[PDB]
Amino acid sequence: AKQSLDVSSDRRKARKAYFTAPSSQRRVLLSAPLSKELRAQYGIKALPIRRDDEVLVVRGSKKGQEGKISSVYRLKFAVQVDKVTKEKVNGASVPINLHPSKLVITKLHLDKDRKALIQRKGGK
Amino acid sequence: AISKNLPILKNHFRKHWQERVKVHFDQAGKKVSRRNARATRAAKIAPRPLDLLRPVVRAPTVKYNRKVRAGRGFTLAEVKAAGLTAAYARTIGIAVDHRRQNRNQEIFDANVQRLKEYQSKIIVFPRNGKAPEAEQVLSAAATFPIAQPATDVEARAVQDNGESAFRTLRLARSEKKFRGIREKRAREK
Amino acid sequence: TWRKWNVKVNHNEKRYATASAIAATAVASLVLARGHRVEKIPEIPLVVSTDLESIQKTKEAVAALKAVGAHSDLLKVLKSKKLRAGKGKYRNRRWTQRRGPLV
Amino acid sequence: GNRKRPVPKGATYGKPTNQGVNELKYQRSLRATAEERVGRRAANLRVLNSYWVNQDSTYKYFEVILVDPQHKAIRRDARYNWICDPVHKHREARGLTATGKKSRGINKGHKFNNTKAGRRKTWKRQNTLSLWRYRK
RNA sequence: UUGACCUCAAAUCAGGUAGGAGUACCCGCUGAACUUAAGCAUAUCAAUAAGCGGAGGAAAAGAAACCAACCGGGAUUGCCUUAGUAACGGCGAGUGAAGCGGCAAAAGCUCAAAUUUGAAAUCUGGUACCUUCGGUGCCCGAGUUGUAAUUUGGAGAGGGCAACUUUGGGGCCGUUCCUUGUCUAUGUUCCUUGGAACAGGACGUCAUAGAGGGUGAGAAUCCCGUGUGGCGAGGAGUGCGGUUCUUUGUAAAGUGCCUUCGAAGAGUCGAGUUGUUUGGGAAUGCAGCUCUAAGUGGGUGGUAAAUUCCAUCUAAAGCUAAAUAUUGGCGAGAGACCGAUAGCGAACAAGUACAGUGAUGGAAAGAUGAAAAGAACUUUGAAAAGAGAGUGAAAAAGUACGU
RNA sequence: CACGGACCAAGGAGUCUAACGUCUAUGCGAGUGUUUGGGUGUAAAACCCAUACGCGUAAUGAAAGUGAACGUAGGUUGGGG
RNA sequence: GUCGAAUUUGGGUAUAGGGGCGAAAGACUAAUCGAACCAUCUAGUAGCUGGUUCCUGCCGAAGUUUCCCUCAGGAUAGCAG
RNA sequence: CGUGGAGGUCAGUGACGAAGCCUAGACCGUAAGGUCGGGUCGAACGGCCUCUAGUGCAGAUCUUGGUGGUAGUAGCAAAUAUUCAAAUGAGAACUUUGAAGACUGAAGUGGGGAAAGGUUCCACGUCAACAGCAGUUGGACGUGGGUUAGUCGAUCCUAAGA
RNA sequence: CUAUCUAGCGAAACCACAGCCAAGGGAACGGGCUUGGCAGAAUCAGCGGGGAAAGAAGACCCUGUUGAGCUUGACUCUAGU
RNA sequence: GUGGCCUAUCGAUCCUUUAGUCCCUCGGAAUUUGAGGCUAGAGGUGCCAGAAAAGUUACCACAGGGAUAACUGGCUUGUG
Ligand SMILES: [Cl-]
Ligand SMILES: [Cl-]
Ligand SMILES: [Cl-]
Ligand SMILES: [Cl-]
Ligand SMILES: [Cl-]
Ligand SMILES: [Cl-]
Ligand SMILES: [Cl-]
Ligand SMILES: [Cl-]
Ligand SMILES: [Mg+2]
Ligand SMILES: [Mg+2]
Ligand SMILES: [Mg+2]
Ligand SMILES: [Mg+2]
Ligand SMILES: [Mg+2]
Ligand SMILES: [Mg+2]
Ligand SMILES: [Mg+2]
Ligand SMILES: [Mg+2]
Ligand SMILES: [Mg+2]
Ligand SMILES: [Mg+2]
Ligand SMILES: [Mg+2]
Ligand SMILES: [Mg+2]
Ligand SMILES: [Mg+2]
Ligand SMILES: [Mg+2]
Ligand SMILES: [Mg+2]
Ligand SMILES: [Mg+2]
Ligand SMILES: [Mg+2]
Ligand SMILES: [Mg+2]
Ligand SMILES: [Mg+2]
Ligand SMILES: [Mg+2]
Ligand SMILES: [Mg+2]
Ligand SMILES: [Mg+2]
Ligand SMILES: [Mg+2]
Ligand SMILES: [Mg+2]
Ligand SMILES: [Mg+2]
Ligand SMILES: [Mg+2]
Ligand SMILES: [Mg+2]
Ligand SMILES: [Mg+2]
Ligand SMILES: [Mg+2]
Ligand SMILES: [Mg+2]
Ligand SMILES: [Mg+2]
Ligand SMILES: [Mg+2]
Ligand SMILES: [Mg+2]
Ligand SMILES: [Mg+2]
Ligand SMILES: [Mg+2]
Ligand SMILES: [Mg+2]
Ligand SMILES: [Mg+2]
Ligand SMILES: [Mg+2]
Ligand SMILES: [Mg+2]
Ligand SMILES: [Mg+2]
Ligand SMILES: [Mg+2]
Ligand SMILES: [Mg+2]
Ligand SMILES: [Mg+2]
Ligand SMILES: [Mg+2]
Ligand SMILES: [Mg+2]
Ligand SMILES: [Mg+2]
Ligand SMILES: [Mg+2]
Ligand SMILES: [Mg+2]
Ligand SMILES: [Mg+2]
Ligand SMILES: [Mg+2]
Ligand SMILES: [Mg+2]
Ligand SMILES: [Mg+2]
Ligand SMILES: [Mg+2]
Ligand SMILES: [Mg+2]
Ligand SMILES: [Mg+2]
Ligand SMILES: [Mg+2]
Ligand SMILES: [Mg+2]
Ligand SMILES: [Mg+2]
Ligand SMILES: [Mg+2]
Ligand SMILES: [Mg+2]
Ligand SMILES: [Mg+2]
Ligand SMILES: [Mg+2]
Ligand SMILES: [Mg+2]
Ligand SMILES: [Mg+2]
Ligand SMILES: [Mg+2]
Ligand SMILES: [Mg+2]
Repeated sequence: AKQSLDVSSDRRKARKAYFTAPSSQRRVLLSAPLSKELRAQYGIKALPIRRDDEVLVVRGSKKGQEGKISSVYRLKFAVQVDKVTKEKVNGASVPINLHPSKLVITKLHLDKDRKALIQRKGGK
Repeated sequence: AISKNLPILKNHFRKHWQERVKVHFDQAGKKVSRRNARATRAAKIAPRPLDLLRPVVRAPTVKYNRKVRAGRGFTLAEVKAAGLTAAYARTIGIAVDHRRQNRNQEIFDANVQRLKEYQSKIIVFPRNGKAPEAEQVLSAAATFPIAQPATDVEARAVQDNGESAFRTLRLARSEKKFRGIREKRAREK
Repeated sequence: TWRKWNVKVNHNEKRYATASAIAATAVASLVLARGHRVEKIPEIPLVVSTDLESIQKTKEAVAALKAVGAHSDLLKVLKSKKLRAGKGKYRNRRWTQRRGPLV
Repeated sequence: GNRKRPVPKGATYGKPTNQGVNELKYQRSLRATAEERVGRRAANLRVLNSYWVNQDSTYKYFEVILVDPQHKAIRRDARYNWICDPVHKHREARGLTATGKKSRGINKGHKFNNTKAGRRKTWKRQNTLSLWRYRK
């Protein structure tokens, strides 16, 4: 239960804050959980999604398909996987928007800042 | 407009009264605010007791003169009899009122005793600043309460001199009523 | 806004209602009729050890409650959660559930 | 003199009790009018007090005392830098001077029950309905 | 002639300051009528709306020319009460306070009037330098038609005698407060339905976390958060918890006794009259005009006057936190409130479109689907489109779209 | 041969408040009223509390004022039980 | 009808609501004039006209008395629950 | 009896279809109403004990919105007037060209301006709506182009006046 | 030139429900009620007897303890003088 | 015998005034004026249960009224 006077349980306020969240805040909202292999290796539970991450789909009709993230569409609260698309009747192909909470990260894109984030969260 | 057997009513609502309606929705909120304000004031004033010592005085008017209550402050004479100056008394936690005067020995003696007991029950920290840490008592009124003075013993012997209390009251009224006319007749003779 | 919202109740009559409520907790038929699952509880009122006041963890508190016969009442609360049936859902009253034991 | 009511040709358009034009009196004294006009003339200053000097059949004469709140001899003086507070801007306009408080009826005792704490403030308190959560 | 003084001017002179906006609440001025009285003029509506001037985060009020008649109380403000009472009123309709008592909050004060007269001891500005919300030196100026020290009625001052008691001004480190960042649990394991499991069933885990929101349908355990704690970053205020640098100072303050004194506010109080206002009634306050004081005096003591007493304060000069107010502004938390003809006029490119010369007036209008996957291609027609095909869980969802 | 009504959908009119009369229910009872305020709290809830104040327990006079038992708190007639 | 004049007319300018302007009709003052238009006081008052939203059950009226600037309204007694 | 919302309870119903809507189909109640089947539909909702109100419509020349009969009806008749052929086009009484017949008749239906409007000017493309028939045309729709000053005006002066 | 007929285009007033009479009674002049006469789809151009036809909460008259313009030694006041 | 042989011959509140009682109050305490109360009359409301009140509208307004007049119709038939 809520114990702080600075936080609110109002449904109207929470939904408004979600749909008007700026770009920087939407990055935290678009977090994905790591795989059991990576969870044991790094010791952390979940991370914000990044463009060069390999993912596995664990929900929906695309379950079981892997790939690498091609775009993080923050405006639409979705990500796109390079090899997960849909063919139209005219022959063209369009990417399918997926929510990161329905994905599992299998390989991470590592740079100086990503490593610092893992260490900041208690990882190794 | 006037019908049936009903009392005459006087409800003063012929002005724009709805523009001046005050509902105390914040009764609970103000109680929290006052309690918060008292708590933060106690922490600000060190171990000081959050209130000043007050004297005991007789309430005016014949209706309320049977009781004693708390007055604004001790008189200059009461402070002097306690053995200190008015200026130092103010800085030590004692309220001083310069416009009240002493005419009753019972009230004067009681307030002198209150000042003496107060001085023996407080500790005054030196100006050097070592400041030993003592527990804060939040009230001086509770520490030094006001009690109604004793009046008579529980039981006593009956002493009747044969006079009548009703007769005494009647004669007292008669003397006051005719005092002016009796003096004029005596003076004219 | 100056409609009357709160109601005065005599202090003594208020304590009369409280005392009647306490005495009603000792009647098994009344407790069962109120929807509580106390069918196989040995004795009403149920009195437990004083060391219950020193339990720090939810896990051991639940185990203690189940060990004295309150397991069925706990399961009633969990399985009774429902969505509210009107406009109160978007007025911060979205879910309803039954009442469990009072400790 | 008096304050003639500024209505066209003396017509008031109302009930007879409000039909008077000539024998009406201004509620503020002529001394108050003197301070206010001086205050507008020198708006960079603060009015402190004023006093009577002379009078003829047509005019009354007054001298008004003014203090400059910007001058360093005032701002650095402990006995007078209270006037530099923004709460004291245009004291004469709000009747906060000595003559203003007299016309406002700001005095102690039973003779000033209507105006002791402010006439309009007192009227609001006496004409307010007070309702509590648990109705008395 | 020359040099001052007084008064009055000038300068794109050196440095400053005022205006306008907002106005919920606050301090004043000015000021109605509809209405009620079953008509109506006094009255009532109302010392209200409209109009005008002036402030702040509160304003205003405030340390008694008070209340009282008691064994007296003791600045102001607010709440409970006094009380629909005393009183006012074509004594009709109606109107209507205050002292005491309980409580919230508590805080006190300073000028004028005295010869520093063995020393204007005071201050703006300029300039140079410096530890720059200021300091020091020097030089003009202000000022004796009175700038400092000293004293505000509770007192207090000038002399004489005898005594002890107590310090001031800065650094730095922490604390208090506010503005912020970061870290800190537990399943997406099997079966069925479905386009989608967040549904049902079985078996587990965490819980000081089963508030709330999101994610393809009701998700504590998928994501953000929630609960409990830890670790940082930047400022304000000297409130104070420790340390450290300066002796301020033949400085300052308090207390006993003797003696001599003890300055206290004027066209003001008060009085007559006129108008207005008040519960204030031979007149409550305010204002105009006329008259105009006193110093053992003066004001008040709710019925006018003469005479004699008593009680109580000290006007005509000034400052001051908290308890109180707040349909405005900024930041938050909520509801037995409304659910698109409701709720603000406005859930939308709403004070918008549009109307009026102008002041002003002022709408209508929310919902495809989880995802455009928004219908390739064939065929008829000049075309719009039609008929097939196709997408979708559903075209009995086709941008004239939920039902 | 009086007035409103061409048709349909949605909206559309004895409410709340201050002070009171009668009646009824409830608590306590010569008393009664915790909620101005204080304490406390799982925090606009619940729980606890001092002093006052309101009404009642005395009336009657314009007022100064005075103030309710000769008696099984009376006698007589009718009265349920 | 009148048509060289007390003529007709453009533009500039002045007069503003109990006010203006009028060779005078109570005419004209932005389709508004025996007192313009706009907003507010204002949800102004009405003894007068209209309307006033579900069912069943039981009881069931009055247009009469007295007073009122009372005669289309009230008070009062009666009838009713 | 029925409606919006609130406390409690039925460990109530539901994507294997909740609510709503349609149904000369069935059942219960004197009635207010309640219940069931079928169709349509897609996400919430009900019974009982109590609490609460912005709680029930046929009317108010009621409010807002929508829709009829009238009715393919009244009517689309002032300003003398049109006709033939070709071109263009899916389509021509109305567009373009040619020919013919007419009118305004210089106080004009001609040629320029002051106010006022504001791109209506010009070209190309182009016809859903608008031009009370029509339309290939247009002051319509879409996309672009266009207003050149020492001498013309403003600017300067003063008028009633402000 | 309309009306009239055709192609195209296409409103409004008004509307309780409607539309054959005689007498009767009736709110004292019925389309409906009572008794009789009667009575056969769908229609076009005309027509002004009726629908007490439509257009407006009668401007006349009275009532209201509703107004306004104007007048006067009505009651009560007022600018100016 | 508590006015006229009997049945009519008359008047609230507020205010003023008179008589009576010389009584009660002016609220810090007294004396004397003055004022205010208690009881009983008078000054009057004839619209007589008791507002203080001139006209006009043919420039007109509003709420209503067939409770109510100016046409027909209906009843009546004095009059014709
Ligand atoms: Cl549910
Ligand atoms: Cl008087
Ligand atoms: Cl808004
Ligand atoms: Cl307009
Ligand atoms: Cl008496
Ligand atoms: Cl104007
Ligand atoms: Cl039924
Ligand atoms: Cl024919
Ligand atoms: Mg009680
Ligand atoms: Mg529903
Ligand atoms: Mg300069
Ligand atoms: Mg004010
Ligand atoms: Mg009236
Ligand atoms: Mg009336
Ligand atoms: Mg009138
Ligand atoms: Mg105003
Ligand atoms: Mg400000
Ligand atoms: Mg404050
Ligand atoms: Mg202030
Ligand atoms: Mg003083
Ligand atoms: Mg006081
Ligand atoms: Mg008043
Ligand atoms: Mg005035
Ligand atoms: Mg009087
Ligand atoms: Mg008097
Ligand atoms: Mg002040
Ligand atoms: Mg709306
Ligand atoms: Mg969708
Ligand atoms: Mg479907
Ligand atoms: Mg009618
Ligand atoms: Mg009609
Ligand atoms: Mg409805
Ligand atoms: Mg309704
Ligand atoms: Mg009611
Ligand atoms: Mg002319
Ligand atoms: Mg005329
Ligand atoms: Mg109304
Ligand atoms: Mg109205
Ligand atoms: Mg019957
Ligand atoms: Mg009627
Ligand atoms: Mg269904
Ligand atoms: Mg049907
Ligand atoms: Mg859906
Ligand atoms: Mg309603
Ligand atoms: Mg309807
Ligand atoms: Mg009806
Ligand atoms: Mg209608
Ligand atoms: Mg025609
Ligand atoms: Mg035709
Ligand atoms: Mg025609
Ligand atoms: Mg023609
Ligand atoms: Mg011709
Ligand atoms: Mg010709
Ligand atoms: Mg063109
Ligand atoms: Mg056309
Ligand atoms: Mg066409
Ligand atoms: Mg265009
Ligand atoms: Mg017939
Ligand atoms: Mg007949
Ligand atoms: Mg008919
Ligand atoms: Mg018939
Ligand atoms: Mg028949
Ligand atoms: Mg005809
Ligand atoms: Mg006809
Ligand atoms: Mg009418
Ligand atoms: Mg009319
Ligand atoms: Mg009448
Ligand atoms: Mg009139
Ligand atoms: Mg005789
Ligand atoms: Mg007196
Ligand atoms: Mg009469
Ligand atoms: Mg009269
Ligand atoms: Mg009649
Ligand atoms: Mg005859």
